[PDB]
Parts: sequence; C-alpha cells; structure tokens
Amino acid sequence: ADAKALDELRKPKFSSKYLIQHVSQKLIPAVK
Amino acid sequence: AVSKKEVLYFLSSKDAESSTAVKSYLKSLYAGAQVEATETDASELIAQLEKKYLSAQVVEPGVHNIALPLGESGSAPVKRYAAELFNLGAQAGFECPFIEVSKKFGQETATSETVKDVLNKTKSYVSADYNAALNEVLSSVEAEINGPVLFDGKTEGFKKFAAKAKAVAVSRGLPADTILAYCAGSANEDAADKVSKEFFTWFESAYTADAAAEVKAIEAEAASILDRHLAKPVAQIRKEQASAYASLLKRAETAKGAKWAEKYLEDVKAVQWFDASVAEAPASGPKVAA
Amino acid sequence: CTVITAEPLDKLERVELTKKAEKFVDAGFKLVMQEKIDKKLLGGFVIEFSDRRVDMSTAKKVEEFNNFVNKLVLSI
Amino acid sequence: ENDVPAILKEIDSLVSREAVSAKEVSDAAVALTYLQVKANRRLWGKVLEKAGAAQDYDAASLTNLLWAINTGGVEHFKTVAELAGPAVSLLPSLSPVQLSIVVEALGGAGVKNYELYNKASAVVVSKIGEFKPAEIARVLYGVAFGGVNDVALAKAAGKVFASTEVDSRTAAQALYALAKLGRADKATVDALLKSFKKGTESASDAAAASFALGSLSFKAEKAIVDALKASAGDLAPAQAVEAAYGLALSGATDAEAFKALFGVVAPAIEKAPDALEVSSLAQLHVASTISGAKLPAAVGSFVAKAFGLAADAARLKRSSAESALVADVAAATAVAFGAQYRPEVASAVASYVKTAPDGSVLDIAITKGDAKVLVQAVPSSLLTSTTPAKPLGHVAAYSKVREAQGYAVAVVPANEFEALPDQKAKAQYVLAAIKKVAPSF
Amino acid sequence: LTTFTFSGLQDAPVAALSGSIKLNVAAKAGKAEVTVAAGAAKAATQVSAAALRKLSGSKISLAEVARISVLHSSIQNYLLSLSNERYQLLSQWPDFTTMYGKDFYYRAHPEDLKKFYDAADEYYKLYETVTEFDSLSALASQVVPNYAARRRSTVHPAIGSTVADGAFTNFLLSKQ
Amino acid sequence: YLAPLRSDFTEEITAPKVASASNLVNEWNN
Repeated sequence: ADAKALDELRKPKFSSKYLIQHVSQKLIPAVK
Repeated sequence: AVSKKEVLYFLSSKDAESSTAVKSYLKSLYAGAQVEATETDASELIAQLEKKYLSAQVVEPGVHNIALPLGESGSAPVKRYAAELFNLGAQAGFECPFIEVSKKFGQETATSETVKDVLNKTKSYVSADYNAALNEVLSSVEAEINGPVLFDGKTEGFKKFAAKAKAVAVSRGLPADTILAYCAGSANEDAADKVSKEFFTWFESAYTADAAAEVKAIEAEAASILDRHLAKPVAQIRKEQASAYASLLKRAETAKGAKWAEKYLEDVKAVQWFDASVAEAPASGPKVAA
Repeated sequence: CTVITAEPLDKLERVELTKKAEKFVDAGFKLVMQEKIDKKLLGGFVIEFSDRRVDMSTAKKVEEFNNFVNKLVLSI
Repeated sequence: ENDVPAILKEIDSLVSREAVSAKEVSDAAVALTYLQVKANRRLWGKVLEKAGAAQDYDAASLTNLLWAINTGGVEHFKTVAELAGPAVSLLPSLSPVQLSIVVEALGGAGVKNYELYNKASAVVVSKIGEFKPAEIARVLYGVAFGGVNDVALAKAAGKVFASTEVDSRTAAQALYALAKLGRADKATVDALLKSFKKGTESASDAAAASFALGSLSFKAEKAIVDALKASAGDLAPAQAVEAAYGLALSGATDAEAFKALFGVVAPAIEKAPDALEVSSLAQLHVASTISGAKLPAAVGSFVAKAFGLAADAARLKRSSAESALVADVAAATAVAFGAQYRPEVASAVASYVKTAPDGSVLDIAITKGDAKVLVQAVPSSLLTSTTPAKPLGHVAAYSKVREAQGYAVAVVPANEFEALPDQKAKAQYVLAAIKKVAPSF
Repeated sequence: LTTFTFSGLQDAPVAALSGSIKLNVAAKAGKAEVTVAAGAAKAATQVSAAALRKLSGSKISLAEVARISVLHSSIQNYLLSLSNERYQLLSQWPDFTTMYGKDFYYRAHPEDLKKFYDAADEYYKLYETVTEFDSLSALASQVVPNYAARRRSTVHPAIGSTVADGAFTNFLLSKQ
Repeated sequence: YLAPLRSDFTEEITAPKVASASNLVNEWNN
C-alpha cells in the first residue's frame, strides 16, 4: 500500500544490473 | 537468490537492492543455514571474466545513485562527483584509477619490445592528441638512429627518447617528475611526503578535469537534445514519446520469465506508485513508512 | 619437427613435451624435436611438423577465449 | 512551556519555505542536534536539502553546520562533500577552532578533497603554536580519514603531544587518526597514553583508544579496559564490536570487560542479525576467538560464518599487487617443499589452495597428515607506515583466528620478501618462516 | 561517517546567528542547559556530557527517494534549468495582441499582415512546446544510457584522458 | 521515461565528445 519502505525506495529503478546478471548467468557456465 | 560469488561483492556495497539481498542472506545465515564452499577453480581467464561481469553489477546500481553536477559553478560538486565515482570503484573491486590504468598498460604491452608497438597496443587507452605527440617523437628518434628503438631501459636510444618524452609530458601540462618520484618511492617519509602531496595535487586536478569534461559532454548533449526537442510542435512530441514508451514497454513485455523483464515491469509499477503517492499529498513528498 | 616456446625448456617440461608430441605422429616414426624461443607466445608451445601444427600456446588460447566471449555476448 | 514536538514542527516549517539562507539552516541544524532528533529522518533531510541549496556561507554558519552534521551522526555524502566549496573558499577567514571543526567534520564523512586537506595542513604546520592539542587532534583526524597520508602533520602533531598534555578524548581522537594512518610510533602513542589515567568521561573515548591500540598492535593499558568495562552499555553495537576487537588484538584477559562488551552486541545481533556490517561481524568473531569470551548459541556460529564471508570478500577484492605477492609466495613455498622445475612448481601452487573449514579459501595451505600449516602474504596495506614496518593488528587477528581452526600461520611480509634476489632465497625465507612456527613441516 | 566521532559540548556553537530561531545554552562544567525558541513554541531542556557522545551511535544515513533514479533526476533538473533559460526569453516577447485591432488590419500591407499572424502563431507554438514540462522526464532518458555505458568501463568508472595520460608517462618513462 | 537497457562495456578511454552548440538561442532571438 502507501508508505512502502525506505530501503525499497532507495533502489535506482531503470538501471541495468539484470541484463548484466542475465549475461553473467548465461555466459559463465557456457565459457566454463 | 544470490550465488555466493555475487553476495561476496555486495558485502561492501552500499546501494539498495544489493544490501537488501545481503540482509536477506545474513538473516538466512542467522537461521542455521550453511554457507556454500567458495570455489577454488576456474583458472585466471574465467576469474577475470567473473570479476569483469561482477563489478559491473556493483557499478550499474551505483552510477544511477550518483547525481551529476550539471550546470554547477565551482569545483566542489565536480569533486563530489569524482569522489563518489572513486568510492563506487572501490566498492566494486577496482583500485585507484591510476593503479588500474597502469595495470592495463602492463597487461597490454607485456610482450612488446619496441616502443612503436607499445604505442600501437596502448592506442585506445591514451588520447589521440598524446599518441600523435609521442609518434612524432618516436619518428624523430627513428630518423636519428635508423633502427627500431627498443623498449628496454638499458638501451641508450630509449634514454634519449625519454629525455624528449619528459618534455612532451610537461608541455602537455602534467609534471612527469612528480609522478615518477611518487611511483618510484623515496628514501625517508619527509621527502616521500613532499612528492606525495604534489602527486595528489596533480591527481586531484586530473580527475577533476576528467569529471568536468564528462559533465560538459552531458551538458552539451542535454542542450542539443532540448534544442532539438523545442523545435517540434507539441503533438509531434507527445506522439513520439508515447510511441517510444509503448515500444520500450512491449520490448520487455514480449520476453517473459527473465529477471530483467519482471524487474522492468516492477519498476514501472513502482513509478506509477510514485506518481500516485505524490498525487495523494503533493506538498509533503511521497509517503515513506516511518 | 620444430617446437617454439616462450622460455628455455626444462628437463621435466621437455620430457612432457616430447611425450605429448609423439601422439601426433601417425606411425612408429622418430622425431628430432627442435627448440626455439618466442616471447610473443605467453607460454605454451607450438609443435611445427612442417605439414601439421598444433597451437597449445596461451596466445591463441586467450584469442579463442575473447572470440568465444564476444560471440556469445552478442547472442544473449 | 517545554515541548519537543511543537518546536520540531516550527523548525520543520522554518526550512520548508523557499529562500532560507545559511544562518537559519545552520541554527536549525544546531538546534536539531541539541534536541537529539535521530528518530526524525525527514526533518533532518529538509535541513540537509536546504544546507545544499544555500550558496552564501560565512565562517561561523559553515562551522556550526558541519559541527551539527558531525555530532548529529548524520551522513549524506553529497551535501557534505559539496560543503567543501565554502571550506576551500573561506579558508583564510577561518579561526583555527572553526578550522578544526570543518576539517574534522569533513574528514569523518570520507570527503576526498586533496586541495582542502593540503591547504589545511599547510596552515597548521606553518603556524602550529596557535592550536590547542584538541585542535591538532581534530585536524589530524580529518586529514587521516580524508585519504591523505599526511605524515608531516603527523610529525607536527607528535611534537605537540610530546611536549604538552592532552585530555582523554583528544588522545583517543589522535590515536584513532594515527591508527587509520598506520603509525605505531611509540614516541607519540606512549605520549598520548598517559592521558587515560584520571578516567575516561565517556565510553567512546575508551572504545576508540582500545581500537587504536589494537589496530596499531601495542599492548593493553589496564586502565582503558576498566574505564571501558564500567561504561559498556553506552555504546552502539558497531562501537562495542570495534572496542572488543581492539581489546582482543591488544591481549586483554578481563572476562568481565569482554562480558560487558558483548552484552550490548549479542542482544543487538539477536534482535537484528543484519543491522551490523559483515566486516563488523568478522571483527566480533576475531574478538570472540582471541579472547575466548563467550557469546550465545545463534551468535558465535553466525559470526564465524560471517568471518568466513568476510575473508572470502577480502580475497575477491584484492589489490592485484597482493595477488602477485600471493603467486610469488606460493611459488617460493612450492620451491621450498621441493620442486626444481616449472611444472612441479605450477601443479603444487595450484594444489596448495585447499579450503578452510568455515567456508573460506586459503591460498597456501599445506597438510602433512595430522599437522596443518598456513602461509599468508602481508602485502603493503597491512604494514605499518613507519621505519620498522611491522605488520598491523589485522594480520595477527587473521593469524590468531586461523590458529584456532587447526592451522599454524607463518607470516610472510613483503618488506622481508621483496629484498631477496631469487626464488631460492625466497624459498629459504618461506621455509625458515614455516619452521619457525611448527618445525614438524 | 566513521564509527567513532568526538564532537559535543566542546568548542560547540553556544548561540544562534539568525533572528528567526533563538537558541541559547548554559555552558556549565559537564552539563548544558539549552533553551531554543523558534517562534511561539519553546524548548529548554538539558543535555549531558555523555548525551551528545551517544548521538552519533546510530547513523542516520540520509538517502534519497527519487522517481526513477538520482542520476535521472539530476539530468532532468538540468533540462528544466535549461527550459527556464529558454522560457525567460519567451517572456520578453513583444505583445502582439495589442496590434490585433482592425485599425492595424486595414492600414497594413496584406503580406505584412499575413506575416504578422504567422509570427503570432509561431509564438504560440514555441510557448506551448517550452511548457511541455512532462516531456523532460522522457528527454532525460536519452542521456542516461550513453552516460551509464560510459561509466561501465573495463578500467575504472572514474577514468579519463588526463589520469591515463599521466600514468602513461609513468609507465613509459620508467624502465620497460 | 523508461530507457533501453544496454549491457555493453567501454574498453577504450576517449575524450567524451562535447557536442556542438545548437542555434536555438540565436533563432529565437531572431
């Protein structure tokens, strides 16, 4: 609802972090 | 679900979604859970690849939390911005940028013996205005010797090349003697400190000019973007932005099951929550639980 | 034959290298394993038979590593 | 006629208008720290927003504001590191008391501004007699935590601590500055240790004194520990962790002092396991293992696992002139155990990397059956910046917590590893260092 | 901040500088009797010498709540401060509505009157597009990915030309 | 407001390409 949290509201929203996580998850086993 | 090497990078991280994952992980370890064995394998190529693709996961939430000093007068917010980039690089696992680009130089030309292939293999990591000013000096030493001047240190041709390259370096504006006497070390702590303070004065001016150049690039891009946007009538702007927003929504909406897709749509739900929460009471900001 | 490496060869390294290079002859033939030095190789060895070649050096290994990485990342 | 929330409402309406200048911002923040308002975050945020927005600054208002930021325990790195414009531009106008306050309060926030710290150090060492010992201690704290390895100001502070007499809090501050600087100079630490005799008025002075003695690896003091044991309820858990870590690094046998130190930390961990940093839980496991004082059931195993996590995170984020040192020392260890060629050396280096029981990864760990050894490289970051160049307290911390795992830690420090000619001499030194710990290897 | 700070009741501010909020303390031996007045509400309490030392025990750690990110909000703040500099010169546009009357219609050339009405419609276009302020939050995302991929460096986020050139002198001019 | 997510690294170290000043102030003053 309203008044979510502060540590949930400190997140930088549309940063990448998960395209990086997707490439690091689909690359590292396949390069190993 | 942290994978025991991702969480080892987020222990000294200070942003939100990494520290929340660490807090959930540490509350899992408080409730009697074992920690996984840290893997002592995957020889140094995969090690530096995991470091490269894991420090990006600490840098990318960290860049979007660092406000640019756009349109500011003074070197104090530029130094705030460069210091926040330094703390971000130290949280992500990088060292001092001087040490890291020196390590990139020593990693690039470890097997090159002429100065010319040092200048041709460190080409990207130096500016073109400096690589040309070193290539003409190298060509002049090649005219003086008519033999490939070797990169040894005991070869005298390298010495008479470096005696011009130091003048090139000080004429560019950076004191090569202060840098060399810092990174070589000194005898006692007093004459080491006397050059450490001057190298840090140069280094402060160096990264401050770097961040100032980056901010002037963003300022010129923002002025060009606005002056190209203010030339359009409003209906063209609104249909272009609705088209861009809808197309970039559906680019994440077709792909389903991935983490970035659900994170993107959870972020759009959080943005719409922010608009609703600023709509409910607009003179007091958004509602935060306190 | 001709072997080109990054360092002068060691007396266990040489026995392991002539032990590996006897696999590549498709007979019961002998081999006058020659030695050469190239610092451009980052270690490893290149066995040159003048009609065959293996490159178990580190230079082609990191080149193939970078190429497989740069080919994989554009498909993910 | 004496109310906190109504005057909080009026101070909130003071900084919520449009054009508040510097002086009302400063006095709002000063009044907020004198009213102890850590529970209200948003009003502090309004104050720091208008503190970032105000463009004029006199010396007194910038000094009052940075004092309020410092003793209010509030960090926001953007608005504090952006306050250094008024600190460099108003530097000749500052009185040395205000200069001490601005340099301390900008040093505490980790502000990386070398022009400010060089121009404050030049002012202090050019006119040293105009400064009280508290003032040189605060400027030493500020330049120490600001990333400057200023040793000329460390010597000029050591002169005044040699001649004159300081308070308890002033000596604890200068000890904390020399402990982050990594000094361990007996002619200054021993000159500041004679101030902890008439009692420490607050517990944080004794806590930072014990931590500075632990991280400089001197001794226990027998009076800092008791002044800390009579007041170990005042401290936040991340302060009592660092106090107990500095005490166990300093060889403390007081069971009641460690009991009072853990009596605030372990209920705080049992309330919130995540509230402390993983480096702090590692400090608690070090202090629990060296001292041997007990923790509850879900705390000791938890901080052992957290020490394993922190040792791994210190492995992954190495200095890469330290990973070269680990490669060098593992090569010398594989040579000293018998290998005269490269492939035996390389296979033994890759087979010396056995793992620890808590989950961490040890670089050079050799097991000859029932006897285990460990070799650890101490690069430059864990070495003292003075002329003996002895290793710091974290070295002995890692050593004494590995030794209670079943290992025998043989310190190989890079001041005594770099001056040797070849790998045979380095093998000789590593072999002499392993034999000096356990001669059964 | 650090974990051990050393401020409180020692070289402290003892009096206000503003006329809007009136603070005063009582600097005694250990303790302090403060009195603070901010308008019609008053507070006069007492803080101990060990009561300001425990103030920096729990850290505040002020962190920002932004709509998208602090980066995107800083870029958008700059774009709005550029829109204001355009809007201040749309504010100095000469009032053409005073010349809309028919005593300027039939006096003027037909082509100059068509030019004048085109100029008025051009002003309305410029003014309606410089006050489309909700498009700035979409323009600011056209600066974010290029900048954020500049900081996704293989070397260091804070790297630049000057630091790499200085370290290239240090790499080159030292031996090998 | 939402942006295309990119996952690519910058290997080279270049000057950040300060773009040209547009003519909007001159055109609107004209």
